[PDB]
Amino acid sequence: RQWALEDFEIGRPLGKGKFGNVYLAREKQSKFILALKVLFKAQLEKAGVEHQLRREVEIQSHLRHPNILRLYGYFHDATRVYLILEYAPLGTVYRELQKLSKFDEQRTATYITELANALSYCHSKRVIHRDIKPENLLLGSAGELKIADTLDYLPPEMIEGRMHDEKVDLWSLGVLCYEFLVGKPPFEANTYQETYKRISRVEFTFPDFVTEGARDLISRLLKHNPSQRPMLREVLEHPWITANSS
Ligand SMILES: CC(=O)N[C@H]1CCN(c2c(Cl)cnc3[nH]c(-c4cn(C)nc4C)nc23)C1
Repeated sequence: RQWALEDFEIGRPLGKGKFGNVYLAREKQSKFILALKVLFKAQLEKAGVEHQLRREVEIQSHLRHPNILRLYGYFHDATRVYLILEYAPLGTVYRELQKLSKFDEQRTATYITELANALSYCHSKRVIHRDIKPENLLLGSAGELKIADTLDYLPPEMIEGRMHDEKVDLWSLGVLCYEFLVGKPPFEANTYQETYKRISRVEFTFPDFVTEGARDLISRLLKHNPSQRPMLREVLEHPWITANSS
């Protein structure tokens, strides 16, 4: 049921990332194309993120959803840890955003609709990974979204140190929707300290080209008090979503 690094042909690099790169790979026996994530135990141990990692790993392994990057397996050698992941051929949403500068309401709503589903599944399954950047959002063959696995995407309750629950996801959707439409996250600043202040105060403005249908949803998502954020079902049922989703 386990493996080795001898069973893979390593291709081009896909990203630098965190504690090691990710390579395009191919299982020799089956010719299965996949993404191989490499992480150094030593570099892992220096931040001690070994329990949290393997905890995160074991759970994702059993998760099955179109909008979540499949994890097939894992193993280690001596100096590093290998993750066998679903290969998303169309890259990250962040790059597409970089190329397209910004998204239309059609693509945005469709993305948000895809995400809201995934988080609902993630919530029901009682799994939590709270923070979602476009850097960790991947695209499938059909252009479908893929969730894989930093202050700008954190909710006020998290940076303040207060308690938090499933409502922090709603915040993320709000930040992403805005960024998708504008090309910049709402609370972007040239300073960590300034971003912090703006998240805690919820200081943001809409560019003129943003429709009041989108302003509404975003405004209702980016509430400081988590209790006043809508349920996920409400997002999917939102008129601006329905009108522009796919
Ligand atoms: C450290 C870490 O998590 N790196 C992750 C980022 C996305 N990533 C991918 C993962 Cl985990 C799986 N498949 C990918 N495909 C791509 C890609 C990027 N471009 C520009 N074109 C393609 C195709 N990236 C991935 C590796």
